[PDB]
Amino acid sequence: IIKAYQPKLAEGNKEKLGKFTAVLLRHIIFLSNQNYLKNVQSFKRTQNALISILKSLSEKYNRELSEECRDYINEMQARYKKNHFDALSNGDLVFFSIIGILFSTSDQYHLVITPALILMSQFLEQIKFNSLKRIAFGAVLVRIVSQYQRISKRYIPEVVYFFQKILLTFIVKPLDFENIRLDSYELGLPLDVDFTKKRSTIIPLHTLSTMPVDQCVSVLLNVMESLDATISTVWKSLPAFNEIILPIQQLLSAYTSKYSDFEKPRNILNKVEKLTKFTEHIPLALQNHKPVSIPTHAPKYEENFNPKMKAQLKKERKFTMKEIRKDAK
Amino acid sequence: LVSVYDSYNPRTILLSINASTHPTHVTKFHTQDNKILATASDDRVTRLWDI
Amino acid sequence: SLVVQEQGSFQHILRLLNTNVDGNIKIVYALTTIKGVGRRYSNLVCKKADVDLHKRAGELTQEELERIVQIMQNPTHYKIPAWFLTLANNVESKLRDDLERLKKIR
Amino acid sequence: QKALPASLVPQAPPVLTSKDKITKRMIVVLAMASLETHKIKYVLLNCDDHQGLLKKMGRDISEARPDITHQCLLTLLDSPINKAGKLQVYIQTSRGILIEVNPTVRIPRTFKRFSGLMVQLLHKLSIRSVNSEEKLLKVIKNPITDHLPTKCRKVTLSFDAPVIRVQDYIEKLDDDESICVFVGAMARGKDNFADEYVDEKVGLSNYPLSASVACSKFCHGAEDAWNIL
Amino acid sequence: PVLTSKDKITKRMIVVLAMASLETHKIKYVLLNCDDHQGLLKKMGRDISEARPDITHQCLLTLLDSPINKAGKLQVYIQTSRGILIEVNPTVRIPRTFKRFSGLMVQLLHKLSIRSVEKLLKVIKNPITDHLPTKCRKVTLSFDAPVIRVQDYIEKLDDDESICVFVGAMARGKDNFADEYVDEKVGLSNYPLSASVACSKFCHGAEDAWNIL
Amino acid sequence: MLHNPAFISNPFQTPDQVANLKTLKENYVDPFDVHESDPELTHALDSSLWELASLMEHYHPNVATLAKIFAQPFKKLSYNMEDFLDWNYDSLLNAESSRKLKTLPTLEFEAFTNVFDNEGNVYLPGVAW
Amino acid sequence: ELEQQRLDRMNGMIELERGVEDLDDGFWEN
Amino acid sequence: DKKARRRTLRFYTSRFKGDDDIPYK
RNA sequence: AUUGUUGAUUUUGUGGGUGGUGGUGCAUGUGAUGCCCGUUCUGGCGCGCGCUACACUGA
Repeated sequence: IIKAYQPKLAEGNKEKLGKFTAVLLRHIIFLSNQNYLKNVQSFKRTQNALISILKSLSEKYNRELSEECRDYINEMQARYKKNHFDALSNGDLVFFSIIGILFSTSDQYHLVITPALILMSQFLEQIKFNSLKRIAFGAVLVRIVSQYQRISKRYIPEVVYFFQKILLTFIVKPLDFENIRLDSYELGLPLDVDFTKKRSTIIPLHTLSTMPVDQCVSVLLNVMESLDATISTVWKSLPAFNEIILPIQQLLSAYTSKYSDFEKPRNILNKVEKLTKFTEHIPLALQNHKPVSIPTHAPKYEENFNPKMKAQLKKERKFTMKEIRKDAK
Repeated sequence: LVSVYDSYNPRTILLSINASTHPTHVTKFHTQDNKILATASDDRVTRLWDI
Repeated sequence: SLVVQEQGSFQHILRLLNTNVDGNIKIVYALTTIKGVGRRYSNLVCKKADVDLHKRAGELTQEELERIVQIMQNPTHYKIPAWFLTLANNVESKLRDDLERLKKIR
Repeated sequence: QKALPASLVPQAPPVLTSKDKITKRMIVVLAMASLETHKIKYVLLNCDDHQGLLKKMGRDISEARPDITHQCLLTLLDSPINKAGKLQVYIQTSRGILIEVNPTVRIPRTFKRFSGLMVQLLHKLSIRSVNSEEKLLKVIKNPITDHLPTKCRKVTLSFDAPVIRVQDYIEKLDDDESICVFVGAMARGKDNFADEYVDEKVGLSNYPLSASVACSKFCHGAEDAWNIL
Repeated sequence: PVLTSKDKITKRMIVVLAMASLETHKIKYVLLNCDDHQGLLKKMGRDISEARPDITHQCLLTLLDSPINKAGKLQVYIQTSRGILIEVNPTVRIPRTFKRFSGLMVQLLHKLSIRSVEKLLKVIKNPITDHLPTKCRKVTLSFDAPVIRVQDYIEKLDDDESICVFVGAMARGKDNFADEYVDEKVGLSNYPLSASVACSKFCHGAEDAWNIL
Repeated sequence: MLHNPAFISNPFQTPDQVANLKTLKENYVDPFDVHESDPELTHALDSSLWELASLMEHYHPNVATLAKIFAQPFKKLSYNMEDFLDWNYDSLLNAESSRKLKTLPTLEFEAFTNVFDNEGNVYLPGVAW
Repeated sequence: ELEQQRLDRMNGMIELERGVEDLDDGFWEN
Repeated sequence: DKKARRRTLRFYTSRFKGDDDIPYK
């Protein structure tokens, strides 16, 4: 279709290809919604191939793509108002991923990223995360936002809020964390779990629709790995690092106490301890302003300094009156 | 600013003192000695002034 | 420990008729700053609004500011009296002709 | 332990004037300035632009350079010490006219427009701001001694005088006092223009110094001495 | 001794007046000025704001007349906005009046050298690094950079090494003219500084630091 | 709480003052008590607001700009609370759509081979189709 | 060139070359 | 309640540098 | 298609290389030379008196 309607072939093909760029994006999202567990290899060959085509189109027709991308965000927001998590689907996770590919995420303001980043942060907070399928949906979202801020490394408060509840949710309370608001106490991991077997930390998108202990452990590991990266990149630089990590430090401590064999929290805890040791938590001083100079004014003068008409009429009457009077005398 | 006026003569300001930049909530004349005046401010220093 | 003044705190700056008026100034001469509002007009407006003229602009309450705005915006409705609210070139040419004649005389 | 100031917003320091005699300040007096106006329109006589008219007037054109006074004002006003509001400049014209230069003024950088400003000042006796909120340049009553601070040290720039460290001189000097420096903007002449007022004479460097460099060199020393930065 | 670009061993205070707005325009070739030639530059299309050789002139007066220059421990370079590099002999005494300076620049830019009867002013081939000393510290004057004491900066610097300062003679512009050559940029005072004042202040640190007096 | 002047460094400060300043930095400990229930005994006045410092790096631009105010001089007498109180996630999105200034969309020069990781360059490691 | 533009956009450069502060006028008021 | 206090607070609400030359004319 | 009758010379859409009747010097004209970077009209006071202000001893 792109070949048959290139811009040079006939007039108006730019507009048609521009709309096709928007149509192509909806197709990429549309396919992800459809079940593909039967032919995952075939779906993998088509989905990435279509994305590559979309990237080439986006280079020339970003404007048409930008309009469609914003429209999807508004449509998805409207569906969230009514159906909440039921509106969300696999394609919605895919859609956010595509935006990262085709747009510059590390910008302070952007047409598509900023609505998308705001909308994702709403899911990380508003959504209940009371089921394994819902938590798995959150784990993917945390990864997306982390890649959005891969260079900017901005601070996302919801990421902190998401980590606290999910880590606590798998330990349900221990009665030492009453400040963290849980939404499901029945997801508590059993004690007999080993945590020593090599379990894949990758969450397949198709599994979310299907969604026991092994799946619960795998989701927890993926969330915990994302936590480790966030501590290393974003929170480490922030001035309030000790405050952000203090609640998480208590939660990780509970994991080590309950599951001695489990190694990931200890590695994070050792890592967190290393950062707090080096960082110098000194009283911030932000009000040291540069002194303001005395005011300056430009002088007022004439470029060619010289040492209405009624006045000129009056002026000349004086000269003539004096110059008449001498004649009379 | 601490302002000292003559009683029953509001117009004239016998003495004006800038105790501090912060508010001056308490200003009282020292009872035995007329010359010395005490001022208290949110600066948390209760300065003892003399007329 | 909990003390709240119902009248409210002193207002350092105030906004009336899209104009910023300083609280420290007296009400009449603070309202003079508004364009079209003079000392006499501001005094009359304050008299109609029943605001004590010794007050600073900051001391004014909200209802009194509403009343002042109503006085100013609807003066007639509140009985504010109405009284309160080429040839020269030819003359110059004639003078030049007179001078030319007079030079002709001498 | 001390409580912080109520308002920390940086505020411009007060603009020094002749009226205030208490504040410690740096006065720089640009003596022997060659500023004179004559009708051709009145133009500030220049050593290069006008030679015949000065010959007809009979004054030697060697001492007919308003450029030197222009350059000294540029470096003096632009020095950070002026930005801190601790320097007020005076000009004693050779003819005997005393000019007070407000620290707030922003003289034109090009020389041509500076000449246009002087002829305005000498005939109108004052220069007002574009927004008209204070007089920037004003002529004043002689002698200069009246206008200087009540407690002030007076010096003048002499090549023959002993060489000193300007920073050390200001440091050893008292605090409530103020320092007045008589700079000779003249191209060449005997360093006695300020002998009547000044109490002693100092040298800043072994090598000869221009009027512009000498004043700037002295200002930077005061800036270090008072930590103006 | 009169320092020269050929000699690299001697410690010296180099100053580079970057973004110098020296240009010759013929209707005869005459140095462009913001005031005298406003229509002519408009025809050329260049903004009259950045058409001020007087800034470059004033900086030369204070630089050349500073005591450090009299001690033979300073050499000046001028990088024209057009891309022309000029070497200023320390022994030169440029004309004090601006008009006589403008007539000198048109001579230099067209004849490429000024000789007395060693060239006082000679145009040289860029880049400046070849001319600069082999061991030399490079800095630019940046208002946004941290404020330093020039006396403290020179004294901590090595002795065999030299210091090169890039002063922006441009009236207004971004301070990246010498970013590619320079290694680190410093602020000299909290308040904004004119080019003439800043070079004068940096010099003053030099005499006090090296005891030129 | 926003700033302690004692910890500011001055270029003119003597080397001994530098040494004394260094020791003060090493010995500092935050005295604020989070569990204390008496607001007068929490020692907050001796602590400082590091939490507000982080917020200038908030992802949303406008929220970051508001946090930057504490780094700016306190010229404004007050802020009208009613203009900030009842904001919602929906309001931010709607306000974002109805933006006074419209910008051009930009594109990323970096290229990723596969959007999701397998079970060359991967945009989302740890997520698979 | 591209990386330099990315750094500028990161620091608040907005291509209408405005700044993020400009976008924050009247946002909170309405 | 917002509308009531919104009304009240309506009343409550209210350089050459470096080498820059003075404007030409 | 298009020109001003004419016959594919143009017109339309999408891409797209070009600094060029350019100057200026250098080397016995030549140089993959160094260096940088229009047309036609329409208009063009001097010398002297007197009084009022620049506020709180005041409005």
